[PDB]
Amino acid sequence: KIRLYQFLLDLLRSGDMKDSIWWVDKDKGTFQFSSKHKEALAHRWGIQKGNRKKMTYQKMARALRNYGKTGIIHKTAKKKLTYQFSGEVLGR
DNA sequence: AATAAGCGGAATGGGG
DNA sequence: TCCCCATTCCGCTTA
Repeated sequence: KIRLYQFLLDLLRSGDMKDSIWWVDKDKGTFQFSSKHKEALAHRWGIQKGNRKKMTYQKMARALRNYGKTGIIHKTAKKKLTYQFSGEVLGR
């Protein structure tokens, strides 16, 4: 099954949900979710995974928090809804 | 207060 | 057995 970080990177590459997620500084790998439209993207993640319950942005962000220890995705300090993929994730 | 977001331990569920 | 990769629950803190 697709991993969360790959789902998000794929969305950014395809542009399919541009009103829910966007690059802030693509060369640095920083991206941000829409305050008003992030739930639609979270719903899509849960449906793609076949999860039992409806996915919420809060639960998806709880999964993102686990990537901070490994560095796969870091949450940008002093910003809201903003994250940064590692260089390794971006190298494909 | 109302609303949003951050934080994150812990329990539970996936698929090896 | 026991790690992977989340998901779900719960509740306190900060804005």
